[PDB]
Amino acid sequence: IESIIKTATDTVKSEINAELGVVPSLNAVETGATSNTEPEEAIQTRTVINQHGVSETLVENFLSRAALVSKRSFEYKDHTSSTARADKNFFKWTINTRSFVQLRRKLELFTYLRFDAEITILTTVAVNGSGNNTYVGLPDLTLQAMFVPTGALTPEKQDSFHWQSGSNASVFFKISDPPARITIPFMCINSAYSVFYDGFAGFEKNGLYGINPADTIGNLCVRIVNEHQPVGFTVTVRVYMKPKHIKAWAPRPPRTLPYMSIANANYKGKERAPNALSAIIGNRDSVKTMPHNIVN
Amino acid sequence: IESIIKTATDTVKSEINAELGVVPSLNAVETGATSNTEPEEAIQTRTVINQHGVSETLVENFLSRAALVSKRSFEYKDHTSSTARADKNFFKWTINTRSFVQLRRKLELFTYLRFDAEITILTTVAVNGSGNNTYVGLPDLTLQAMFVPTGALTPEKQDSFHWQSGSNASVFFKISDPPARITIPFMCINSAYSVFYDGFAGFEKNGLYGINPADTIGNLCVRIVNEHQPVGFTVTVRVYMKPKHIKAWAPRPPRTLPYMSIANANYKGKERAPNALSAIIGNRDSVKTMPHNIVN
Amino acid sequence: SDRVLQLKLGNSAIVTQEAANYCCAYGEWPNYLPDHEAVAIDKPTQPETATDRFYTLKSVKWETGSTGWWWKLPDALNNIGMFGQNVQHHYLYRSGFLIHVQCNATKFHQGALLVVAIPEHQRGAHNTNTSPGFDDIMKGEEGGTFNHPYVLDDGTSLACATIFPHQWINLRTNNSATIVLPWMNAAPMDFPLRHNQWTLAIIPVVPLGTRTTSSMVPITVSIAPMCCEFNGLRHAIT
Amino acid sequence: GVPTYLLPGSGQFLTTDDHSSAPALPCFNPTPEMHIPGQVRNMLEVVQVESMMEINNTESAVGMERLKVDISALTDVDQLLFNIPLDIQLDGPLRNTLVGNISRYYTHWSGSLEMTFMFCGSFMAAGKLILCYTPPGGSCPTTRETAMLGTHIVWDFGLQSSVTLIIPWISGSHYRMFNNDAKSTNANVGYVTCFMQTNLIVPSESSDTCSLIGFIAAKDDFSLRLMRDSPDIGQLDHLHAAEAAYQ
Amino acid sequence: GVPTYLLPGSGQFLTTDDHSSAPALPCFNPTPEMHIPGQVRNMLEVVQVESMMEINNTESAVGMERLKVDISALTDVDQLLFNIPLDIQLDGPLRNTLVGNISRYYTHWSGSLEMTFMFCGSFMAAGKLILCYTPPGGSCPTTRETAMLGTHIVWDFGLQSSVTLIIPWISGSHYRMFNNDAKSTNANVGYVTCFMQTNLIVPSESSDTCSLIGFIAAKDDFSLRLMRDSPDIGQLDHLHAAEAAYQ
Amino acid sequence: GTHIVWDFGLQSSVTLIIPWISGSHYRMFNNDAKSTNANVGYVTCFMQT
Amino acid sequence: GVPTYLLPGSGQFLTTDDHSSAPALPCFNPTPEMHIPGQVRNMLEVVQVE
Amino acid sequence: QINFYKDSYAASASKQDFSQDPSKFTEPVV
Amino acid sequence: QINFYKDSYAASASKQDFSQDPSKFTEPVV
Amino acid sequence: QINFYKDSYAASASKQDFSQDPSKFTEPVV
Ligand SMILES: Cc1cc(CCCOc2c(C)cc(-c3noc(C(F)(F)F)n3)cc2C)on1
Ligand SMILES: Cc1cc(CCCOc2c(C)cc(-c3noc(C(F)(F)F)n3)cc2C)on1
Repeated sequence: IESIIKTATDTVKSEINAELGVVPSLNAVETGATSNTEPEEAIQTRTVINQHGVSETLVENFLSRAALVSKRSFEYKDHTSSTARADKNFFKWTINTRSFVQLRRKLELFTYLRFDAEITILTTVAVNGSGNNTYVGLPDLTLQAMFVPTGALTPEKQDSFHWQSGSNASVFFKISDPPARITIPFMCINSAYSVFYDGFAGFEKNGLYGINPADTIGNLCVRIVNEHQPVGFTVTVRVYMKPKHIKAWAPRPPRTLPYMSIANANYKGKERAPNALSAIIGNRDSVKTMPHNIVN
Repeated sequence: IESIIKTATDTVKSEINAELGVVPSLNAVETGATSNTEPEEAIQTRTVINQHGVSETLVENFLSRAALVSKRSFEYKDHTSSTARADKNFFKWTINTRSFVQLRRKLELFTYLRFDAEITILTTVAVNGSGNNTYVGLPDLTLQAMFVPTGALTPEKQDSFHWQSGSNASVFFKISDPPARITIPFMCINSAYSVFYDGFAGFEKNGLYGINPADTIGNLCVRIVNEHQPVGFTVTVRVYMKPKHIKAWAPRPPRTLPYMSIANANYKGKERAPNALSAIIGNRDSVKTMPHNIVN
Repeated sequence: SDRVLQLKLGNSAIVTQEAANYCCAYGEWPNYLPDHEAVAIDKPTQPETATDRFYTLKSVKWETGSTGWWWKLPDALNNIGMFGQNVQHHYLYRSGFLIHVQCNATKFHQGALLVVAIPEHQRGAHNTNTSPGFDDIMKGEEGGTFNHPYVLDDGTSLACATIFPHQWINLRTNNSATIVLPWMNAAPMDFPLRHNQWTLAIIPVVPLGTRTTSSMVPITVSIAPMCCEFNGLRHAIT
Repeated sequence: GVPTYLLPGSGQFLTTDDHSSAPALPCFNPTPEMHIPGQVRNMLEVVQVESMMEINNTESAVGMERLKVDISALTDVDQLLFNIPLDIQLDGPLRNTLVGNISRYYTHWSGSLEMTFMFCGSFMAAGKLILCYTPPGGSCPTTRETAMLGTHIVWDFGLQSSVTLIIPWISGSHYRMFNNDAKSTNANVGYVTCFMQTNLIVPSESSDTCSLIGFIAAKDDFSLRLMRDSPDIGQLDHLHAAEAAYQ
Repeated sequence: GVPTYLLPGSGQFLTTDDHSSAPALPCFNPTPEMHIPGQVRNMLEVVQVESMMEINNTESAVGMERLKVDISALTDVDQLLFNIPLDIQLDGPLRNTLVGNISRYYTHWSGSLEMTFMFCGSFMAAGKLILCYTPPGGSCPTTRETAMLGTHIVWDFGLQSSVTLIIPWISGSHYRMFNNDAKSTNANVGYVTCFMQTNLIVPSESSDTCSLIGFIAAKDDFSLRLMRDSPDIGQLDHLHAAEAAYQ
Repeated sequence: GTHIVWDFGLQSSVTLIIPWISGSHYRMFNNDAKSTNANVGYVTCFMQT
Repeated sequence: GVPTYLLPGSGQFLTTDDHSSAPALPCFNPTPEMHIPGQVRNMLEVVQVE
Repeated sequence: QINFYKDSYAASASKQDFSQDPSKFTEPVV
Repeated sequence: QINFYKDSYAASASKQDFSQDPSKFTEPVV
Repeated sequence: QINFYKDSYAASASKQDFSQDPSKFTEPVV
């Protein structure tokens, strides 16, 4: 029965039942169907006109909430003597949604998802305290965020030609400005994203497992447009993503064990319960014990 | 008589009255009813067309006014050597409306209230003067205010994972921005809030008295998103709440004695009148004395 | 006399020959919970005549140093008759109350009683930061007395207590007071053992006085539950 | 885009502004409304309810003793029993009343008042009183001859235990004010006095001292405006447990 | 131009705000929609599906052993077999269920529940049980005489291997809450207990210990609100390979 | 049980109804006051004030 | 949202500007108007008096 | 006034309820 | 002009009153 | 709400889909 549900269903009054051949409270779990027993059939009920709305559990409302997807700190300074491992006034991030547990677990409640993303970038700056540096003050810098799709070259320096962005989508924003905000469409080459992928990425046997090639996004390169200054600073960029226009398919069991990696669904659990490999739920003394027993 | 009252009632002219069996000025306080004697019946009056509006005493106008509900100062600095008692670049507040006397007394004029709240957050910063610190200047920081409902975990550090706020409602705002403003709906599990609760919270005898569990709100956690800097600052966050869409039931006597606590209605009064336990109103020499007597 | 009134309420009845009127709190009458306001889907029990009847409490002596008395409902009626049994065996209740306070003296006696039904009369303590305890609030059929009737025991004023549904017993005028209280609560039903909807307070604003032979002058309280309902049947819990 | 420019008052937080703000919890469904007795929609309904006056605001009166005025039998005619200062805006018998409490949240008031007195003696104690309201301008009358010249009611004790004296709105200006200057022409309301019209006669078995209770309320004429902070509540420090809300 | 002024909340990033932002890729054509089985439009459809309860959440139970309750033949009448704590908001048998998992993302819940039990003995093992729900207020019943006084179902093993006990919405308040205070009046739901109505009789060739599986689900009455962060997932550090996304 | 609260006043008399609350359809004289077919109950008076 | 841009003269206080500002006292009812003799509506009436 | 928000509780104060029944506190007798 | 405020006194100046009676100051005789 | 953008995916969340079929997970039998 497909219908429009805006409120919880009402209750109807019921009377004494004693009829042969009818056993509403008896079910068959083996069929794979949930019990269809009604409260009106198990107890004697009254008429209740239920006015509880159900708009808060809509998948759109459930998932349309900005969540931290990226957070990166780098030093904005003179990087002449820095090693070839630090972010020299810029960084690149391979976009993914598996780095922060809250959004990952919310998204992984479904097998397939189709949505547009709303990207918000929030930048903070702090004055470096290394050595004998003082507060000085916080400069108002300009940052450039460029989206490099798959196959496009990514910048290697803070002043490389790639930043001219002839066709790549870039956003220039100040720290004193509100957080930058854009919208990315549903970029999948399929009709929906694959939250879980029971396959391998390549045509050979050495490809990655569990990552769908169709769901590849690209890179987000963030640089400071300003040239360095006599004193060093630490710039932290946070990227939040909000799904919208969502369609969800095949809900899944929630994850109980802590996440181990962003590349796979590997599990080891906690040392003791709750959420341990051998005991998800915390233990009680026996099946005849309740911990929070009201005693008076 | 339920009607629409937009102005004060008009007066009608009256004449000499001498009629047996009619005594409008005589009443019976024992019935519990207020005297129904009219000015037209006590004195000889004239016709007055009264044009005074009554829109300023509407409960909505009377209560729809932003008032300070929270005020917290904390040090924004390096908290490595600070004790586990100070706010280390963040704080949490258990939301309540009993901490500041003006709003508390205005709200406590009714037994039941139903309204949406309008929350405004105003942040100020000052340069720490402890030791030999100088003015330096005031940084433009970003603050995050997250609402943690009952049962949700609250952050323990300024950089804990809880701040990613997958589902919790957060607001990010700068000090240079206007004060942050949001609206919270009527969150009660009942049809109205209980300003006063003649009951206990739990099913046992050790529960709290006078606080209704149905009116529980949650926690407001405020952090500075910026990482600390070489110099310390003091950040003060003020939270103002404005009721709107108000419905009020069962008006109550106003409180005369000073409030003693936010948890209860305990009273001790002032040492002398006015507002003392044994004398609410200040004393005069006798019942035949007026202090501000016009003497010429 | 000044007015006569009879109150049946079941297999009981009260007649008063010297009354003023009776008060209906906020001009409303008790009623059963409608289907458009119900929450619990369990079929309720409505004993009616078994529970909707006058229960008389122990009398209190009207002395000269009397500060006043209070009874919390339904706490006072819990453990009294079929109403008490239904409260003990059920998890939720719902009921109004018809309250009749009785006090008579001679025509040489003077004194004024304020009889007021305070909704959600959350009490406070005096000269302490600790909140009132369970034993301070739950007194049962015996009720309690007012520590400081001047402030109503909550830091408010007794002078403004007439905002609540109230009557007076002026010995010169009448000897009884009647108040009809509907169901007062933010919830359609409630647990009877942890929350009191109403508090009946009788306060001696004008002290008792006379110059004739002294006699014991008691004050009697009778409460009739009205339109009682009960949900959540299980074992007795008292 | 649309060309715009910001006006003075842009970005400033006026605590009395009336706008719509962002809903922090989208799609939230509030609890269904249920009927509760005693709904209040205007604060003028509360002030219209009568409450006790603290006429006996004198030392040696403790607690409830301040809420009643004792009257005995006198051996002289035309004697003054008591007077009531009509200054709501200042500390006095009218301060801790429903009308007074609610009015001290506003600056300007208008309309008529009713002052009810209930006699609480024995059934067979008799008397006659005269309650007088004097419009402002002069000193409070101290004799019955001077007091009768203003508004008044002669009250005879009987089956009806209560009488009402109307303090009608007799003002030059269109409203009145709280001032803290009781003698100001924009604030002073006049005086109320009680005299013996006859004596209080009681038999030997009745108490020779009887009591009156005074109540005051506002009529439908009443109106208030220019809301302010009530001077009846203050705060010198944090309340107990207030800081524990941050722990 | 148009005269304007900025309101409080201007320039602030509320994570639950609902606006339209700039399309970063203009003229982009998304992939055509194709029909996929099992679309979900409300999260209340998921909670309505029944999932196993971890009733045997005790030490010495490992893995799947915690998902079944073993019942043997007793030599005393009216014996208690097990009880289920009804606290979804706290760690217990109902915590890791579809209804429990989805509900722990919200603060307020309402509606009725169904608790199904499937008997997994041999064809010719017989018995009768009594499943009882007790509304809150007192201690958990320990005897069948006290337990029968609440809601209950007598279950007879037969061709239908499963029975249902309805936990109806019997609440005073209009919703309930997660509290972390199980004994709070706004959170406590009552208790569920199982007793022997008769004994478990099996022949010599059948295993003398049989097993029950418990499932719980929500009905159409169910409703949730005040979305929050689920306390079931946390993060103490960066996940493996998370930083490699910047290399 | 069944009762009436009586207040002295202008009406000097009050009535208490002993209604027919019987299990059987009639009652009997027995000489056994404690017999189930004869016993009618009790009447008591207390001070309300 | 609506795309906008600020013009010169934005945020500046011209003492002769004619706009509406926030009412600081909501729902306030001013005193009823009463007829007073000698109302002036243009300043050219005053100069016309000798 | 404007209220371009999707939730109705986000609107501004509704100061237009001029109905009142003072008699429920002043004459609560029969 | 715009006046999205709920109070009417918040509006802008009303510079459209062109009626005048100078004779009440210039010929106040009979 | 407003959506002066030329691309339809730039609009705000569409929280108005109240149709549901729980029986595809609760009674997926014949
Ligand atoms: C599942 C699932 C969800 C998604 C969508 C994530 C979208 O990722 C981004 C992010 C986080 C930022 C930008 C971005 N940042 O800046 C810019 C611009 F300024 F250049 F426009 N675009 C672009 C994409 C596709 O992909 N798979
Ligand atoms: C009586 C009575 C009145 C109330 C309502 C008080 C609302 O409390 C708050 C406050 C003060 C702030 C926030 C809040 N601060 O920030 C945020 C956000 F940014 F995360 F959205 N929400 C939320 C609530 C419920 O509750 N009981």
